[PDB]
Amino acid sequence: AMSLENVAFNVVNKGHFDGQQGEVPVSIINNTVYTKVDGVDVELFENKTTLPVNVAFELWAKRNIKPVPEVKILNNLGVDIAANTVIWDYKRDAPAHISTIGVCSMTDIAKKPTETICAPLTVFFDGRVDGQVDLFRNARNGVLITEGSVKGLQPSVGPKQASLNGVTLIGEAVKTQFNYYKKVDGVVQQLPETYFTQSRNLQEFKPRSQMEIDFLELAMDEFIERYKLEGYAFEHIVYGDFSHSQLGGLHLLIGLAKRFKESPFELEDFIPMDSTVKNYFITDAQTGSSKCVCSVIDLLLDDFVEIIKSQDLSVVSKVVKVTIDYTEISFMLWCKDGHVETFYPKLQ
Amino acid sequence: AMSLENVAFNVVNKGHFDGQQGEVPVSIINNTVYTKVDGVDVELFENKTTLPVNVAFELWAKRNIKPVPEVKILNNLGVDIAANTVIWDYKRDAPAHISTIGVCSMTDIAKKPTETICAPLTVFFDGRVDGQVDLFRNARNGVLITEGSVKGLQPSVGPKQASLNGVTLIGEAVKTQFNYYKKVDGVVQQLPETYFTQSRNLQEFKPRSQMEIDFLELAMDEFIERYKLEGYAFEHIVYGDFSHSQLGGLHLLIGLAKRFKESPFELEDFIPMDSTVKNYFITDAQTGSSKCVCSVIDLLLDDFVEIIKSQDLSVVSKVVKVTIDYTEISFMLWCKDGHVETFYPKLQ
Amino acid sequence: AMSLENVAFNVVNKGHFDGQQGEVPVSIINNTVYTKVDGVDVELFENKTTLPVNVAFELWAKRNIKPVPEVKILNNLGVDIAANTVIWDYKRDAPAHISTIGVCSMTDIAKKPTETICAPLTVFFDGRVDGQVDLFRNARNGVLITEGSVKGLQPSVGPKQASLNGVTLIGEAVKTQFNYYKKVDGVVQQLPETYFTQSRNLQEFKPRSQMEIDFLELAMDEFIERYKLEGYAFEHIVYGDFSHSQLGGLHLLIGLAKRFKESPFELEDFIPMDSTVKNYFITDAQTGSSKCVCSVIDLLLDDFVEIIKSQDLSVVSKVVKVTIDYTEISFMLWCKDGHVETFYPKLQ
Amino acid sequence: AMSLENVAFNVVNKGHFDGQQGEVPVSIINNTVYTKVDGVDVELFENKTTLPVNVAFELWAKRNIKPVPEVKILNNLGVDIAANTVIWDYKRDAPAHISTIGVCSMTDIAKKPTETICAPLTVFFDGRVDGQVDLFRNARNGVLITEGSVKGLQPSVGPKQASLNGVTLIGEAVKTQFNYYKKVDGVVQQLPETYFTQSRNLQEFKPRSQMEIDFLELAMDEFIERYKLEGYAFEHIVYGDFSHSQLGGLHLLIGLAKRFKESPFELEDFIPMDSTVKNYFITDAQTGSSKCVCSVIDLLLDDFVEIIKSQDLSVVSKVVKVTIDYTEISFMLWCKDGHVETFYPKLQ
Amino acid sequence: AMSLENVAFNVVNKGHFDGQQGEVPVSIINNTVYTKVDGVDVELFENKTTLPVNVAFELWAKRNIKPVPEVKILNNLGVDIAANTVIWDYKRDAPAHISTIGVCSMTDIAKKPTETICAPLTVFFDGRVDGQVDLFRNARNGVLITEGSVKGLQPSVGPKQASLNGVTLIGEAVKTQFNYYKKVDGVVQQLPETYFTQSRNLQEFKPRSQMEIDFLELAMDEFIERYKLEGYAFEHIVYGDFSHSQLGGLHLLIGLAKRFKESPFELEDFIPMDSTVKNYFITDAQTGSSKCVCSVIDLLLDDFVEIIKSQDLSVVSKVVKVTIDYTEISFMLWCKDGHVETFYPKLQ
Ligand SMILES: NC(=O)NCc1ccco1
Ligand SMILES: NC(=O)NCc1ccco1
Ligand SMILES: NC(=O)NCc1ccco1
Ligand SMILES: NC(=O)NCc1ccco1
Ligand SMILES: NC(=O)NCc1ccco1
Repeated sequence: AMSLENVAFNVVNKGHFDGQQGEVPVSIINNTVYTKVDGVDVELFENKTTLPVNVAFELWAKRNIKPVPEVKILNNLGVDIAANTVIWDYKRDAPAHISTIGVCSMTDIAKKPTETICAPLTVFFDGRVDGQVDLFRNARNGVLITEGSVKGLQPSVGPKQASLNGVTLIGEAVKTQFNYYKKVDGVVQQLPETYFTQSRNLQEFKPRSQMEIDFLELAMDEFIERYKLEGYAFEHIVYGDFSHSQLGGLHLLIGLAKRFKESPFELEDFIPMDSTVKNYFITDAQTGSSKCVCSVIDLLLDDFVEIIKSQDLSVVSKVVKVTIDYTEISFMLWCKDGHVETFYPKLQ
Repeated sequence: AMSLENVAFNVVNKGHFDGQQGEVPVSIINNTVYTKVDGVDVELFENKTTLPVNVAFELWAKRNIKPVPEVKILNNLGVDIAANTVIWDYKRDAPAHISTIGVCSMTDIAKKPTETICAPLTVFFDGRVDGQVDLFRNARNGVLITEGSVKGLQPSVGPKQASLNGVTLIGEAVKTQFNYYKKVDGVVQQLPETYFTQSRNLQEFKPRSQMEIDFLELAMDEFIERYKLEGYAFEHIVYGDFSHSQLGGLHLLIGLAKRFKESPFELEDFIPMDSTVKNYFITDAQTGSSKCVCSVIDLLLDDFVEIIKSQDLSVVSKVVKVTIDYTEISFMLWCKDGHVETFYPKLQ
Repeated sequence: AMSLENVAFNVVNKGHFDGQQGEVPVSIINNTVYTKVDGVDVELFENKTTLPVNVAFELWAKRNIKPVPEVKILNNLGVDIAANTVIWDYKRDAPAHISTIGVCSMTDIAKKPTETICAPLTVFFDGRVDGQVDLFRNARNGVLITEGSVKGLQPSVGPKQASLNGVTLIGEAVKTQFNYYKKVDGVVQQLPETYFTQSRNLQEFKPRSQMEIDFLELAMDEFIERYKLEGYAFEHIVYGDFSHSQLGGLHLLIGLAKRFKESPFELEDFIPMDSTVKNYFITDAQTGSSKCVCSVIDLLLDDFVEIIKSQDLSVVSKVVKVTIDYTEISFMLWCKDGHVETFYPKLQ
Repeated sequence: AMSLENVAFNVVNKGHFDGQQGEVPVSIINNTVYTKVDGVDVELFENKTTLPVNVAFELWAKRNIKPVPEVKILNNLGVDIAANTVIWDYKRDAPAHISTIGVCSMTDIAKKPTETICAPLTVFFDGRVDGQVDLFRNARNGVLITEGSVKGLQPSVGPKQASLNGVTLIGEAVKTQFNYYKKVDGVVQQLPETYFTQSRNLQEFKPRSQMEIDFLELAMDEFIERYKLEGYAFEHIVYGDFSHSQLGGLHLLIGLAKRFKESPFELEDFIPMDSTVKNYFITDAQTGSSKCVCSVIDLLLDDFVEIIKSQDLSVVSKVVKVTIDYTEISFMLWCKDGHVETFYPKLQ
Repeated sequence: AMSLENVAFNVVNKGHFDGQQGEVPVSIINNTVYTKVDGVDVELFENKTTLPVNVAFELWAKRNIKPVPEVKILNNLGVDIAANTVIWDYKRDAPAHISTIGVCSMTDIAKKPTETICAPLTVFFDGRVDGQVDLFRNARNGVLITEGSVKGLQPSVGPKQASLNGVTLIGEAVKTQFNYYKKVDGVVQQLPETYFTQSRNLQEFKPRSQMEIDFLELAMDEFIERYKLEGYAFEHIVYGDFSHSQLGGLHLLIGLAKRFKESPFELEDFIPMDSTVKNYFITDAQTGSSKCVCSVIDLLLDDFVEIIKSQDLSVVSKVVKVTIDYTEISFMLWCKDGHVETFYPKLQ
């Protein structure tokens, strides 16, 4: 007995949609949902989506409140739709997927993922929900996450972190590391060997290794000395060059975090969404050095160091494909006289 | 079990809210309510009110579909709120009253009119609904309509016409003439002697008397000759003078209807609402004669002749108070040498 | 003492802005202005402009309520702004000009047209307002309209019709024929010889000559016989050809009006504005003959016969420039063997 | 002479409405008020209310800029409307009350609180404004605040803090502690003996006692040791349990503030308004422990300690009613073997 | 080949408009521009302007990404429009100017600044763009900025800081100090001798002199002692008096920054725009001292000290005009017995 008033009742009483019965009076004004709390209207939801306000309200209330894969992972895996849940994209304030399966009558393409409409779409299955491993086995296309072993299915250990209600974290009270499985045209596809982005912030960047502790504490020339990084252009790539009008390098989040403690800078996120590689229009406030498209990736410094050190430095310029977050990230390697000039996530 | 989806279900299946169970999928976009009909959205309601779109949708769906008093009558009687119904104002595309009683949880001030909040307000009671005559008897303030006699209560025979779903008509299959009763502070009132406006349209004006048939068929000087209207300025007041830049007179709907058959004109209804007297910015398309505020009243021509004939034509200018539709309508009488110069609903 | 509440007071009490003092309570919701009339909101204005709702409300309330030149005439004369008035464009539900002079503080570029900002702009002056003939004499650029003679200034007799509150009419109670004067860079211009469009409607088309009476009453081959129009393609140009999938000709409003009495058709006005030549996507409902861009001009049939009769019918195709409404209208003349094939307002 | 342009003039020149004369040109676009400052529009107000944009602009400009009671206090006291002022709810970006008394013609139910419409409503009176103590004496329903003694009226000393322009503070340059008085149906009602919430923030939480200094500085088991809090479940209730998927306890703001220094967490305020007890959907970022409805109250730790220590621990579960902010806050006490299991503001 | 889809392509691929060819599918919803990134909409721009959403999107994408003069400087110089660029006002989230020159067809008054429409307007020229010095020489009105010498043109050294993408900074990798030139009616106007505001923030205020280091570190009476500021009311003017209900003085940003470290306060920026002198409704959170209009100027403390020390203290009250940011800032000097009582940017 689905209704706007019942969704609002659940938001008010349960903090989210929890299948409870009841209704609260709602008023909809423009793109905002309100509820009368003792005579005055209290805002429950502000629609930031391209969907109708009441439709987005229900989808947001029916969002998965369990730790789920980050949208970038789901996207790199080709996920089109989720099975009997809504993955909320907190970075875009919108549902990660256009349609639903057994969630909301306005966005539903099917009630069960076994319906023919779902066969050509890569449905996301959560092995933590009863019957979803079997639904994945019978689904023509899908992505499955589990907490343990699935008999006969070869696992792909995913990232340590998951998104819980918009918070990217490595779980201690909850499991955030999942086993990943994919199916393309009824066939279980072998997921590639891959690195994972660390999903850290600039404001609260914490080192996750001794090399990262040394990078943040030590001076530039003495960190490079310790880790044998001479001839690998870390001064340009990771530390960044703020001497000319165009900002040089600065493509690893760890290098932005180090700069951040000394002096502030503006990162204009002109395509605000979750992605393995992010693009920013960066303006350094101390020097005035700036760059319209500064591609930034949050790799564990040891992982980036391993990627660059295992590259041949004999060619002037080549494309270096690295599998990060299950996707092939093309990088652009530029060399001269046996030393790296620059190495950056390739702008397409 | 009130819900947006259930109201929409009733609109879709029953043409209005009919207490039926069921839900249809709704999407709200801006000020418009839509329903999915086999994949595509179909518009159900366009909010023209100052209330939230979903709230106005429910009030409109819960409108009285029986012949009810015209909003102008209810307004002249001081009606603030209706009992367990919504009087839809089709001229304003909005509810006639701000609040409701046992209709919609967002607009309800009470569920039953017997609650203390309703005592100071003039509640509208419909004797055609079971128990409303008694509720009126125990209500401090109220206006009652009945089809027949109420024991002990002296009636006021209201207008012949009522509004059925926005159509003002004199019923043949339905009763449209009601008995009116009013109570102020527990005291049953003696409703004054009143004339009634005929609520006719310009496009479909029909004469309701022999004098009105003669006015529409006969020429100006020969109608006035027949009805001894010499010296009462009907040439100015009713027929209208289109010879000067400012349109002279034309204050009776019958005179606008007669002009309408010969040549067209524009009536700009700058305050669109139901009222005993209406104001228009009239532009005559044939001559170009115009007037910013031309007050127009639809009185039965015999009634308007009785009012003008029962006046003292000896003062230059005076205010002539006439009870029309239960309200006191001030008119402005202008005379010279014992003859009327002009007589029009007072602009104030 | 300009205010939203005062403008609304004038709209409510005077039918338009009339410099009266007073205020009424206003509420603005989306693009609509409302006023409280005894507890409920009554719509006063719906903004159809690209200006802010309160700004457009004031400009509309301050519109010229006297018969004024049609927007197409003002436009063909290069009028940029009006002096101390607002010419309301009733076809676009918007002000005819972007800025004002001494009208509204939000749109005003100057209070008086004598200010330097107005010198490069063609200010519209109305000789019917005290002091505007003199203001025109001292204005560098301007267009003047008068009812009678201006000493020393040679006049151009404008069209018979003017727009009074959105109604295009030939005045009987008011003067609608003006004398036109134009000045470019201080030099009084000699306005060219021009024809005028008749500004008629399809629903209420009235013949303004004996040739037009004969065209509407007589049959095709017998009207052409009477007026010696053999070889001038009137069967195609004026009457229209509805035998093929593409509608042939039908470029003169008189021919659309004649078709209209027999069978209906849809005219999609895809660029809704006032112009000498209008373009419509016409679909004939009887035959299904249609045309995406059917240019239509309302010329007096005698004027259109004079234009076609005074052409050289010896070249296959040429551009025929005709001055209509003071503007140069290009027509496309197509001939074969000394007879007209087609003649239509040039699509460019 | 109230107007949109005059309100805007006062906002621009006086920082708020100050009864000054003058007008500034305003443009209204969507839900935003703008003023032309040297040719370009500058935003003055963004409507976050369910009221029309110009109406909310005036109410916000006419907000009380003196230290006033917090909305939660006014709400717990049953305040419906304020007398000749607007209490701005800075937490909801909206007026605390639906209607006004002698403030704005669009929201006014009366000009003076002595009018009959105000008798059934609890009007808020400010003894700091001349004549408001007397108005309270003659008001059937009301809440009064004073800075000192009112002859014959028994006072209720309120909270130390008040809201000054959105800032909750304990005044030093201004008085923030008021005397409270209430009237229900013409009878002065004895306000209850009550505790008060401390109205602190998480970001800037400061201890207001030695017990609170000890709680924030000392370790868990050594604070409990010092204050004899063994067997009272402070480890669960105040400190919080982040070991399981559902976050245990954490119902006192002081415990959230202590957690905040060590590790961050997200508090989703799904009903954003001022209330004695607040509900949050909390997600701990370090552990991933979370709770959909975590009720949180900011009591002085000594006050909470006194509340819990004065409870009988013989029953498995009972409702414990505590008067906080003049309202009866129901708590749920759970015990086992003579020790407290949990104690939390009861979810209704 | 300008288009919405091409602007969006440039925003997506180049971080801003860069003249590149290509199109990305766009959807416009309300006041927001979106792009489909793998099936879901990603927000590219939120219109905060009074211009149409697609128009403001193009202007923002076409904003000057080089260090440009701060809007307050341009405004004090009388700049109306920029030549072949858009100066984005990041404080108002809108273009600094109403119209453009060769930027966007919807806002363009001309394609080149040499067109007659531009002659009466003060066009902004950037000597760093080829041909703009010459365009300034031929422009009737204009403001020019250069990086070096212009033959024959007497320079005015401007402020050290410029705005680069919204960031006010003193350039190290880029030049931010420009030479300024002005022309009024074809005549090069001598720019006045002036002080400059330091354009600092409260959150990140850094001293730019030894006097400013001493002010922030030293106590009140010992700073005044060192700098001989006795009898100059710095205790009131710069430090601020928080003892009475109305906040005393506090008109220099350095004094707000010093207060900020000790205790927080709210600055309501009721006219949010760039100006030499800013007005705030300040509420001190510790004391509750407040002021509706507290004018604040960010002058280098040495510059303010020099301004006040060079004033005659013989008159009770006088207007002190100081040229700051090329504009005459009127200050109000109040004296008694040879000592300063108060000195503040004069409220007009
Ligand atoms: N990342 C990873 O461990 N891939 C191995 C795999 C096995 C089956 C699917 O992927
Ligand atoms: N309020 C008032 O004056 N009412 C008049 C009345 C009371 C009873 C009958 O009429
Ligand atoms: N700008 C221009 O070329 N104007 C033509 C003109 C000037 C005077 C009379 O005509
Ligand atoms: N909180 C408190 O002090 N109550 C006592 C009281 C006296 C009159 C009304 O309340
Ligand atoms: N500020 C300044 O240096 N003014 C001198 C000047 C010379 C020409 C124009 O201004």
